[PDB]
Amino acid sequence: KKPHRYRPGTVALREIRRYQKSTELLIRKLPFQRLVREIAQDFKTDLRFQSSAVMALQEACEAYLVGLFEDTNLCAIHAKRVTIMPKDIQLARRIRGERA
Amino acid sequence: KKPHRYRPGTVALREIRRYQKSTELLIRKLPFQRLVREIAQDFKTDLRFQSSAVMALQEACEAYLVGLFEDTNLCAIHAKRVTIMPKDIQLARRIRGERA
Amino acid sequence: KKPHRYRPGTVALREIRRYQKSTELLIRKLPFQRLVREIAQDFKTDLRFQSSAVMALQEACEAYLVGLFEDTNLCAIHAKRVTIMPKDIQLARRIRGERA
Amino acid sequence: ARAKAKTRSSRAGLQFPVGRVHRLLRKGNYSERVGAGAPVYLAAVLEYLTAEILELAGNAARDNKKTRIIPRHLQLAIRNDEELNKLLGRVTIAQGGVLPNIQAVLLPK
Amino acid sequence: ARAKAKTRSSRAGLQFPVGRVHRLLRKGNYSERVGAGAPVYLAAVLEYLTAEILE
Amino acid sequence: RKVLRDNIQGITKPAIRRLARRGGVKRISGLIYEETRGVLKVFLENVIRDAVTYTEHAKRKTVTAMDVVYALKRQGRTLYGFGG
Amino acid sequence: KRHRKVLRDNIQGITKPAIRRLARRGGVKRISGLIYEETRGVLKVFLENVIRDAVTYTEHAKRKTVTAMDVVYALKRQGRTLYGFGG
Amino acid sequence: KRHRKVLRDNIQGITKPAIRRLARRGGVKRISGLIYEETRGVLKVFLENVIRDAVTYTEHAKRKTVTAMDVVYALKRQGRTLYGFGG
Amino acid sequence: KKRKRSRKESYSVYVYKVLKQVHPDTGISSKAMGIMNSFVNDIFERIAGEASRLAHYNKRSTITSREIQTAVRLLLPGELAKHAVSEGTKAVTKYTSA
Amino acid sequence: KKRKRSRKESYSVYVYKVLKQVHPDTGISSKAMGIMNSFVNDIFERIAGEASRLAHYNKRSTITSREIQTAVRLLLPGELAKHAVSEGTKAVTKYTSAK
DNA sequence: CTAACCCTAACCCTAACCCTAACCCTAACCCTAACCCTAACCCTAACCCTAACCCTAACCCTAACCCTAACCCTAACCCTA
DNA sequence: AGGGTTAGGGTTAGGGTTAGGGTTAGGGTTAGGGTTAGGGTTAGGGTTAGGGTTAGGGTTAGGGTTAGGGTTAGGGTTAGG
Repeated sequence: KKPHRYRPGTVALREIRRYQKSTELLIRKLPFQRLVREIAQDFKTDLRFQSSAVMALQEACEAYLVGLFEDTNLCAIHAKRVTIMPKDIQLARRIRGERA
Repeated sequence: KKPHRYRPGTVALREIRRYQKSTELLIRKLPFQRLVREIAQDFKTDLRFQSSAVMALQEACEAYLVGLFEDTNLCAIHAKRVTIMPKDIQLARRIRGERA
Repeated sequence: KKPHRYRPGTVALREIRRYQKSTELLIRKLPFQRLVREIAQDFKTDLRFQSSAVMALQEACEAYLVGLFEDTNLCAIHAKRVTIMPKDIQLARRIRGERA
Repeated sequence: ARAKAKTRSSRAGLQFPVGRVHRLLRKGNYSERVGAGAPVYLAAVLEYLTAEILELAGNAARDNKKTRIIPRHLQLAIRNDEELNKLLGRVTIAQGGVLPNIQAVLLPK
Repeated sequence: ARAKAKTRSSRAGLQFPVGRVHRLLRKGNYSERVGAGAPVYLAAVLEYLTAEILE
Repeated sequence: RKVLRDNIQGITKPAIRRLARRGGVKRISGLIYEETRGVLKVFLENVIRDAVTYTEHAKRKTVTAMDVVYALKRQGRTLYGFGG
Repeated sequence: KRHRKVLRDNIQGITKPAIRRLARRGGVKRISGLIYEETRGVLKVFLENVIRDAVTYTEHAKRKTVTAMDVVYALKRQGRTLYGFGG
Repeated sequence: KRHRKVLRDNIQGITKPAIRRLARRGGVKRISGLIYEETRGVLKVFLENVIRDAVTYTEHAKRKTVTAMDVVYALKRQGRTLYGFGG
Repeated sequence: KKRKRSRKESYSVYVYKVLKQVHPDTGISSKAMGIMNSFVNDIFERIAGEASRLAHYNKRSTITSREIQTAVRLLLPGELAKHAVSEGTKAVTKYTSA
Repeated sequence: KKRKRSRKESYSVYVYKVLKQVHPDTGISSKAMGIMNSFVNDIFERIAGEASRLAHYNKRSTITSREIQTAVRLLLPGELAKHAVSEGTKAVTKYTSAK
């Protein structure tokens, strides 16, 4: 295990084990705070978002993204694969009944 | 010596089209009534069902089976396959959220 | 009490003649400038247009609208009608080759 | 001639506001008439559910070398209990991660 | 007296029972008070949906 | 007299094949019939348990199509036509 | 600092009598009420298609200003050559 | 003063390492290249729907400030009950 | 003993009237009538339930036209919601005028 | 605030008492307390709605212990529903014996 | 009796500046997975036809739904601790 | 104060029963083509890093905004015909 080159695929497992034992937010607040304001501009201007609404929005978005990534990973191993692909997210969302 | 045997595929396709262009039922009524009676016997004894009730039950079961078969065929097509598999049924039930 | 109300038709005809015997513009300039600025905002930010440019744009737009209205009126006259219709506009754009 | 005013929680033996449950059933536009044993039944069911959830959370906290109950331990106990996971399937606990479940195919050779 | 009794469907121009909608809103344990324009709005929405589906 | 073991077999193989053909399946595997029968039995068990609970709450001994539709809507499957 | 109305003219200016004045120039006597929206839409898509080419022409010379010459050059490509303003 | 507003440097706000860390937290070993754009699009659609629901709720409440209570109500109306933030 | 059988309420006459207003040449079977009766009742129960939830969230013990208009915009999608809102506004305007 | 303001409602005291009864010398957090309050409120609203729907289907106007027990048996799963029904019946018997 | 009116108290949301420091972007190297070709098997496609069996056409009747008649207890509203 | 409870008879109705023949399934048969096993090709991102854009507080002020309280009047309610 020289510090110059590590075997690809081994550092990702340690990262997965380390990130699966923490509850901190992965998406950052300031980049996410501007996305919420930019979307609400098309509906109605002069809107003031509370400090607790963006937090719940980010939490729900992170949970939905984690669920979608888990579904895509479950769909990936089905075709004798190990990586995700854009053709799998579409099927994972269609089976759930979201895209209809 | 030529009955002109059909190659495996055209008969299945024309049967799919004929069964899709119809509104009649497929499963019988008396075996389904005996099945639902045997199932209801495990709860409360001396039970009397209804004709409309068992008809609606058969219709809902046929619709659910059609949806499950459609999801399994979609999973098989995504998995570079044309036939359904119990692993595909299990993955469909796992993604749909029925596993419990 | 009497004002000698005009029957629906003579006012429209005299207005058509008065607007055909003139060379002035009809659409305003500042709203058109705001519209083209909003449209240009979707491409490159911090853009500065020109007075002659927006004037030529308004002139070309007015000419295109006049031609489209003439084609729609001709289609309506051919269709045993006197008023324009969105179906007539759609058919005119389909025949002219502008599609959507 | 009031003698004494005994509390409904003491006469029922539960630790839930039967009076507040009855007031919520009367003002919640659920029905014109609200029974007497129905609030006690609902309070007992809610108390049993809360006791089970708190016991599971305390067991998880004791197993995680902690004294206080955190939403992470709550989510862990909920996902561990099959009946609780089947009951609260469409409920996402905030400030809580999933279980470190690694598939066999993702494991290194 | 009472002159004449005009129907709510005729005064509203719709083809839905506004009276039955109001009675269902009053007896459905939805709220203690039921507005006047709310049954007409619901009847109009239901009539438009039924007309679209039937077309 | 009714063989409780001759009820899962009541869902015959050609019936499942015709259902898969109506859905859009060209080739059906051999081990699909047993899993389909098991899933259908579990679903029917749940729906019949819900209907029995509804009938016991209604102080009756006959399961009705109205109770069946109510149970199906409580599970998340609204059915039209049969009832109202 | 900034205008409180961030609508930036959401396809405005094309009012009802403004369309009722351009249609009468062609010869329309009875103008339907369901024509204003389609007219605004076709005007918007035409202005978009022209402004796209205008911006593409202005971005070639590393210039941040749109002149009338680039506008008439983009209009010539669409098939409508205008005289006078450009030159 | 503040003479600027928000732009489209917002879909790019969801950075690539953030999506990679989210996929690693979910349980993904290898992430493809075309996953970030689709994830950003799906997240934008979901945020658009939730924000539209919250705006409708705020307009019904005769207010101009979106609250965490309204956000939780909209999330529960969709079918995603969230705990902790609110009550 | 006595007759006095219970009368089941249905919207069969209103659906047939709408059918004659739209297509005065087609017919509706008994199954289609029962389907339309269940569709109208399900939508009416969903809108009334959404209006009741809005009346319970905001501390107000009433249901006006705004509560129904909000429940329509939240349940119906896009063009259908706008058309239904326009029809309801036209209806309440004709009621407040005539 | 305290300027003629309004007081909300919660169940923090009951949750803390239940926690102290089921496990002494433990603790809890504010986030866990809020999650427990939201869960209790959600279950309460769901059971109340189910009981109201059952009373409306039964052509009755009173929601009683039978309707609550049916709603519990329909909402809760198996052994949890059985234990909840047993506890509710015990509480009803205690209320009938002493009030 | 509750919702449309007005004055107004206080709160909470926004505007703006700092200080770096955890984090983000690219480009530098390389390993193993996604994918095309292909070939071997055995699995289910396609009959199939004689036996399983079901629903067609009715009869009945006795357990069950509930209808409307009598009657009272449970539920609510009041006040005030 | 009237909704729910009780006893009572009517009254629909579903289970039980007959038989049969016309529809269809059960278990064994021939054989096609799809499947997962294999090995060869390619580029796809995995992993490290170091230049450096930008984020979390830390700590201010101002004036929009929710609504607390009070007033009052009119729309939903209740009742009978």
